[PDB]
Amino acid sequence: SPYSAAMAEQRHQEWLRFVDLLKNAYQNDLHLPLLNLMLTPDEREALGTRVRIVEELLRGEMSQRELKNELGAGIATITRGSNSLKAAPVELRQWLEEVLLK
Amino acid sequence: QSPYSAAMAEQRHQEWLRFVDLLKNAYQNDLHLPLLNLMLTPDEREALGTRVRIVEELLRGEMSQRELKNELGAGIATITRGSNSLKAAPVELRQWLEEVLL
Ligand SMILES: O=C(O)CCc1c[nH]c2ccccc12
Ligand SMILES: O=C(O)CCc1c[nH]c2ccccc12
Repeated sequence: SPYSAAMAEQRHQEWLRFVDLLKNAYQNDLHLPLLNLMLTPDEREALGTRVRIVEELLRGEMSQRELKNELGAGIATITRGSNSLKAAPVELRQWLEEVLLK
Repeated sequence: QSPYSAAMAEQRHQEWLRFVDLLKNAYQNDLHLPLLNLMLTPDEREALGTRVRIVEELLRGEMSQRELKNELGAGIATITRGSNSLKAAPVELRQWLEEVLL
């Protein structure tokens, strides 16, 4: 079954292999061509927009509807971003607030 | 406001490079795994794990179309797009991938 625990374990090891591959691509200065190979153009654009969503949610000045109109993202996308930021570990959120809100 | 413009193409490039730099620092701070969990949906993370195996098998050249669809669940359209991306990749990236993946 595709929802089995053994399949979730295979997906996890495949994901960690990508993370390690990307880790060493940065060390070899090959991260830009590898990300161009592994991601579609729309996936790269979404990642850039999601950084802005994280920044504005952390800042708390703009409303979610306001966020939707400046970036062209739906309300559902904004809400899923807020869900993900809420579930993020404290150590990550603390670092993001120092980087994106300086 | 229209996404098809030289001004918006420049904005998309800066937003992408900002995520690239953010992820580079996360690797150096060992926050890459929670950052990637924050910025990607689980189905996107699963696809990236699968695309590594597609690249591996395309470079190896042994798996056939039925095997690629049976083992990786990748249809003909996905393999074709992955092949297109690999053909566009610079040699230096392809040299390195054949070393670390095989
Ligand atoms: O639209 C989606 O499905 C992606 C939602 C999403 C996941 N992580 C995110 C981080 C910031 C902004 C949005 C998101
Ligand atoms: O649309 C898709 O299915 C993703 C296509 C795609 C981009 N880079 C890839 C690398 C390996 C395999 C597939 C891909």
